[PDB]
Amino acid sequence: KPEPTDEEWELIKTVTEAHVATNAQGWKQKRKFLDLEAFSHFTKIITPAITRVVDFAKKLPMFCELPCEDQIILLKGCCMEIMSLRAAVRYDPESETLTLNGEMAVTRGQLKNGGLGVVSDAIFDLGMSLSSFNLDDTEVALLQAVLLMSSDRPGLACVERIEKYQDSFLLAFEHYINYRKHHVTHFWPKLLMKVTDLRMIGACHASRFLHMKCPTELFPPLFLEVF
Amino acid sequence: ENALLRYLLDK
Ligand SMILES: COc1nc(C(=O)NCC(=O)O)c(O)c2ccc(Oc3ccc4ccccc4c3)cc12
Repeated sequence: KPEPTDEEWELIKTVTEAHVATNAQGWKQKRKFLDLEAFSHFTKIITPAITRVVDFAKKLPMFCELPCEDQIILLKGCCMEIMSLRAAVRYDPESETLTLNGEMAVTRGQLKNGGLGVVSDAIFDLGMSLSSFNLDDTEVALLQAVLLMSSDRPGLACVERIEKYQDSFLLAFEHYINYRKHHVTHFWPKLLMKVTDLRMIGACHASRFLHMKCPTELFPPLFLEVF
Repeated sequence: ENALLRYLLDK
């Protein structure tokens, strides 16, 4: 099993520090347990979560080498996927809660009736299956980088750099998994299936948004600019 | 459009 090269350890170093620097708290000791009225309470806590994703991308030099319109398309595509993964890895099976913004435990029913519908089930079921994966800050960071460097986002111009960047991350993230030897069979194939799950979540946020569009003014401006 | 997002990206 090939383990990371020197250059790949450096990439891992960059993406892991970028993730840690933009990941709220570090949470189970801050949790503040919790219908446009539920939708309002959720819309008005989302703009910090979107901004942390923007700060994570800006700490990746490969992302900064892209033109600003490709940068915009890339955040718009992966914002909910990254925010969903960050909430899913903070699933507490004892309270059956996800942690939003590092300090807000939410339930399956609270988050569903807050506006996400069946996407709430998808994120919660993802958090359940991610418990036995035992992902660290590095594996989560690399997952976020793979989702961010999706060359199939509509409108992109540098399709072929973006797909090269992703192939870099994908290889360093597979070698890290080889180096790390999880006690789960066919781990790398199963992780790629989780990338598919998060991409499904990203496109289902989009369908739920069109369903929610309530006066657009009641939606916060960055929430509108992502969708 | 995308003015707010573009501000956050252009530092
Ligand atoms: C992905 O779900 C979330 N994750 C976080 C968060 O912090 N992630 C953890 C971390 O990044 O550490 C949030 O703050 C969220 C805040 C509000 C929210 O409501 C929504 C969002 C999108 C919608 C699209 C269509 C219709 C209704 C909608 C309601 C979801 C959040």
